[PDB]
Amino acid sequence: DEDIIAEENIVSRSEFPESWLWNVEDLKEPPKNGISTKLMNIFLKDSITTWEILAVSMSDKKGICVADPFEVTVMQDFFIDLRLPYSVVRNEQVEIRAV
Amino acid sequence: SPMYSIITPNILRLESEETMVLEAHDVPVTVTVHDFGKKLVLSSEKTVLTPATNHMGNVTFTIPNREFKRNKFVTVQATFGTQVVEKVVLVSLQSGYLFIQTDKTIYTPGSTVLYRIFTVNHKLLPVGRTVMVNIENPEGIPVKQDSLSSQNQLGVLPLSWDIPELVNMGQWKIRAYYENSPQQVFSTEFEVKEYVLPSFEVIVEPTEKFYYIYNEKGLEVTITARFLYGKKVEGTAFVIFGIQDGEQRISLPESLKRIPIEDGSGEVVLSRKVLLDGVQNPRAEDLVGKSLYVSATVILHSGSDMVQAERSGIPIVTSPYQIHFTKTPKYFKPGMPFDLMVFVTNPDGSPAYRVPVAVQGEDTVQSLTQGDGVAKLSINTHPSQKPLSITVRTKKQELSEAEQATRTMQALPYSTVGNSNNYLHLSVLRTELRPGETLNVNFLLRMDRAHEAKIRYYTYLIMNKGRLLKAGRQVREPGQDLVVLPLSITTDFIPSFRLVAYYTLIGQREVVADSVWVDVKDSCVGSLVVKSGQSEDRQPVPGQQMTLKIEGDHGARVVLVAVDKGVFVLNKKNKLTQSKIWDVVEKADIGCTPGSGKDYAGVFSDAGLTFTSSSGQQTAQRAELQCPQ
Amino acid sequence: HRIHWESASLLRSEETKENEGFTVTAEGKGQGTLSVVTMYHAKAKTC
Amino acid sequence: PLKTGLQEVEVKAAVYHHFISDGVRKSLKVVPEGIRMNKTVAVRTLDPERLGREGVQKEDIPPADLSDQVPDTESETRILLQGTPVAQMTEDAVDAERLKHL
Repeated sequence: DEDIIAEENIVSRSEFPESWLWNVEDLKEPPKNGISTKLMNIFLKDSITTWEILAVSMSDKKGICVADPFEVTVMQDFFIDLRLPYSVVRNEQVEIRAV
Repeated sequence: SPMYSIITPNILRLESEETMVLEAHDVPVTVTVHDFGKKLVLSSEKTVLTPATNHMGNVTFTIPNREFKRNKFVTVQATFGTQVVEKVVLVSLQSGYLFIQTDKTIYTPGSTVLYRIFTVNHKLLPVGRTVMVNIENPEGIPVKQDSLSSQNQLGVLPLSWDIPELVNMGQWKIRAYYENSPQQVFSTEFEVKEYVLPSFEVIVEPTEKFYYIYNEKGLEVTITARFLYGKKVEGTAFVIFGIQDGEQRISLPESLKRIPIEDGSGEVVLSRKVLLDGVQNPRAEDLVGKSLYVSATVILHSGSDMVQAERSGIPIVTSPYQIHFTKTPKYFKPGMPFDLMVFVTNPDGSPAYRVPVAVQGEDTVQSLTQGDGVAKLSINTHPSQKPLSITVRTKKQELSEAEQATRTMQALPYSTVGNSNNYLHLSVLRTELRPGETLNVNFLLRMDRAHEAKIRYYTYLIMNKGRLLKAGRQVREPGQDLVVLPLSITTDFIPSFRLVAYYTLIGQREVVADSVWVDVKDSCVGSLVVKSGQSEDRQPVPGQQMTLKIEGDHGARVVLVAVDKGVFVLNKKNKLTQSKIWDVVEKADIGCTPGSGKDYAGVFSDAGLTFTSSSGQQTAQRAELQCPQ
Repeated sequence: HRIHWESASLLRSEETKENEGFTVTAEGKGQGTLSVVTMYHAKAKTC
Repeated sequence: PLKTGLQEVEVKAAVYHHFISDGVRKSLKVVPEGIRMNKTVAVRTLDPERLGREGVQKEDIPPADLSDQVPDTESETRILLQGTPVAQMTEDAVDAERLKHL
């Protein structure tokens, strides 16, 4: 606004998991040529990477089948990357970097 | 009244449904099952034979019990109104499968492990029984064991474990098995090792999978590195080579190179001189049978990351092809032509494509190969009963004569009585069969040349997944020598089937038979599709929401999991795929020989089938569990 | 605890945060092994 | 670093003349000084009716030394118990390999 943007009123991305959406889903839509369609909504995480989604189906009349991998890309324009070591020794000089 | 015949599967599995084919060649018949001394009675069935139905009994029953705790047998008997025929068969314990899925591949101390177990039976349908699961540390002593039941869940079991904070490192194992039969186990592996997630991926690839020893350009490889979200990378790379022998690795210190990677593209070349000087073998021909591998490391221009990628197993060969005889019948056909099916592959095992084969002995007898790398050939017989040797050699053009693969194979005769000598083989182009298509089984036949006007019909059976899928009956009128069966290929035939046919002739007693092995395309019978139901405007943004669309068969359950793509860079082994499922189900069949045994007993007992006759013209028995070797 | 034939060769572990005297008794019939391992941070007074 | 355990690091950034900004918040570990080693205190065998007094067998475990422990640090003791399957000799009679003269 009237003041140049300082660093007091910005939220920070926090969620950095490695595997999510460990759910189970059921299909009961009325058939249409034997193909039932279900619509689901998902809220993406706060990482900049490529997520891979895999699904496995197991019915009672056909058996078991495995779907194909699906890829979703999350991307921004200007951002920050932080690289940290796994563990740090107490009471010793340490250097970290931000890109 | 003349004869009565029973056709039965070789091995029957408990807690399932089995069949017998009864052929009287207006009579009530009954079948019964007794134990082996005599444990009361197991089951019995009653049926009638009708002349309008060609006297065929498709008798089905379910085999039960808890006393069945070495291997054991069971007796099946059948009385056809007045006469009794019986036979003793073996009973096994393997009664299903077990598949294990884990969300990730590599963990750190303090995290949690989440996995799932799927249970299926022989037909690949959901079942419910009792299972037990153990977790084994690298040494081998179990750490935690548990027992579970999967009733009223349609056959999916989720579980969980929590790694401690002060734990060992390395490889850990999960072993699961049914409670009834502890002889068979199923296993899965994962890793435990501290790490930090990388940021980009590196790919190393050569231009030719093999390595001809007579090239002056050595071996050339290319390096391609890319970020995870799709943009290109810059940096510097160090590459080194090696030599791999049977459990041995030798490093060549003279071959270490530094190259600048710009836009993700680097080139490395290795010459003959360095390879020759690295080893103490001036003779080049001594190097055949030893492999090569290359290792690379990529660093950025900001000094922030470090990634390593390795490709192993570049073979050293002089012939860029290979011949095989894995699926060719071994017993030839006296008089009638003999059909061969060759198999050509690349040195890495990938099937070849559009390469011609031939025979050195004859001329112009050649063909090509479809996408499976299989070529069909035919050859005439002497027909003297002396065994014959055949040779195969590749006849590809635009190549020197000194670089053609070849090999040899031997055949053995067939021991008939009275020289009936009748066979079966389909004269159709062996192509990519697909479900929903049609097949034309062509009975290429040669009866006795004297009085071939007495035979009225034949009998044929289809075998798949170790069970009798269908039994037919096709007739003919005297004076013919070719008949056709227009089979309709359905979805249940996946992944392969075996056709066996026979007929009976009045002598003394005559029975003649043969068998054929056919394969179909492999894919799951159902269909599951996942895609983006969103309008697909642009790339998403963190914290947004989107829509996911699924399509599948009605009344099923879909399980999901999402994993980052940076984990697969660290360790990308032991995943789940449909090819694995088909490999597992295919590897555990009964009849392992392609077919066409030495005689009628040979052909009937080489396809996991048992034939019993009222005149004592039976087949031998087996009491082991796997075919030799 | 109770060690049977079926559950044999199953490592059973317990933890403690202090070092004091113990007292362990065994009854029945068979053979078994017991081990105690104490681990800590030591002083080892650089690339 | 000054204290052991888990620690949190924040970084913020803003852009002039435009309404865009960013901020990251990560975590790392801090561990004490020295090296990690294990000490074996006691290994014993249990076999009643042959080593004890009328079935009941009683033992005793002395305390560990811990002479050179780093100040302000915690140790940890683990007790491992296992059974040994001792399926012994005196097996079946001669197998059915040479029972063909019967």
